[PDB]
Amino acid sequence: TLGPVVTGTSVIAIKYKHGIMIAADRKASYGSYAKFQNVERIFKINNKTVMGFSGELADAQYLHELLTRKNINNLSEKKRKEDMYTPQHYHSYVSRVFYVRKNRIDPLFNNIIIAGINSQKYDNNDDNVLLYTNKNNNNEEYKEIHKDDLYIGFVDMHGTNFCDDYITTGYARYFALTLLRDHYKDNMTEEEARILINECLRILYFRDATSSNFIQIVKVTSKGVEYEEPYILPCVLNSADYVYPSTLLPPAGCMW
Amino acid sequence: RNLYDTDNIIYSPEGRLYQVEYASEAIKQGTCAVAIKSKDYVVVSGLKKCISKLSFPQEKIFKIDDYIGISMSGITSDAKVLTKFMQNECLSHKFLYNENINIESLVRSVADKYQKNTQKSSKRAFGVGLMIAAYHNEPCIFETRPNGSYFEYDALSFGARSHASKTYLEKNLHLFEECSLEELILHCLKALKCSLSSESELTISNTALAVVGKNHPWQEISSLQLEEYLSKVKMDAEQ
Repeated sequence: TLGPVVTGTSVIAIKYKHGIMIAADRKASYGSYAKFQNVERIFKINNKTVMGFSGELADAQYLHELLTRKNINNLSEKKRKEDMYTPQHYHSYVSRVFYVRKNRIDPLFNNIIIAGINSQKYDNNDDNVLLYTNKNNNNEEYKEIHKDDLYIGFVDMHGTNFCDDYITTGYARYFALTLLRDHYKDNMTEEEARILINECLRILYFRDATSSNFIQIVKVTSKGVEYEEPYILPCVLNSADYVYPSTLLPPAGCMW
Repeated sequence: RNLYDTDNIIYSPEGRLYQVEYASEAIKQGTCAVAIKSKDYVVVSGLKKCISKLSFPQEKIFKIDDYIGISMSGITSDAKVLTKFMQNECLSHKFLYNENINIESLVRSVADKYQKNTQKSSKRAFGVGLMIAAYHNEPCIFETRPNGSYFEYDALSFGARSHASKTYLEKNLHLFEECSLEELILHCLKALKCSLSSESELTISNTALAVVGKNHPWQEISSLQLEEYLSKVKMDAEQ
């Protein structure tokens, strides 16, 4: 891969009282051409781990296949739920992949978020793993997971990697990251987390040309990994001066 | 049978691999090692081999990782090769993933290394059997054999004249699970003594003893503590 051709825009992941909330718009752009409008950019690695990407779709798919087979081998060797790999383990694996490809100067044109639950003490979902049937889609309350038991990690093209209470890629690193550094707080409820993420996505939709308002939300919780129903974010302009007709401005000068 | 024990890729008419069986026979000639485990701890004791009066006793138990150790019986060069393999595996896992390796996967890889040497005529089986004591969420004892098999034990003993130790362990097995650390160490020393010849005695020089536990990284027992334990063993046996 000499460079990005078909690309995905930013992803946002945050911690809240019940786990991880990760959001990305379902759009992949072939330059300035929004060719694909229903693309999946968040993938499930196992019952406690998800991966989001921003950048080249081909490299993201390559990494997703690598992680899928890593999970299958883990499941083959598993004897107890403690044997399942953790988000930290997958983050280390992806960071090593990126570092080696940097050394070879054959990078993956991607920024990756690896998020999930770094613990097995909140449920028994990994006692019996189902890969091809999702029983989630019969409702018990969510479990309040400790912040220290959750994991969000970032890897970039040069192999730079770290973790935090919230991670952003792409253009989100400006708008969503400013809003999160201002307003994020620990133990947010699901609705509060969704409201914060929706504000960030709305700002991104207004100020980023490669984004859409068709949003995919994924929750990693004690119930497992849940994909929400994709929804159109309502995004209205915040000023009437935008809508004011141009013919009502003075006809002389540069009023545009 | 004379016609079928020349090479390691030939089955006897009974479907046996005599070369691998002889590699296993090498194990029975070594000194006795015993390993037992409570709900929290694994204690591994062993008899160090002293060649003569002026020789230092040889090492019997080795550290693989923070919470992993082994004892060996058989050919020391094979034991060294396998020990280096295991140490490098643990270190490389820590380097790549910043976490402890899964002991089951480590033992599986060691068993695969055993097996790969029994499939070609240009190679031979390792003449060494390994006892692997580790703590990974719980105490675990593994035994790896020359033919590529590995088993998990609650108590284990191999080496020369180790059937007395096996008898003692089979007698006292029900007590180990709820034992304290001192009781477990005493039981391991008592099994080693059961193996030991009456003429021989368990002293600080010829006894190796290590413990690995919940918050207890693999550690050799100091000479003073070992002397205390051996004194306790002798005293309570005198009763």
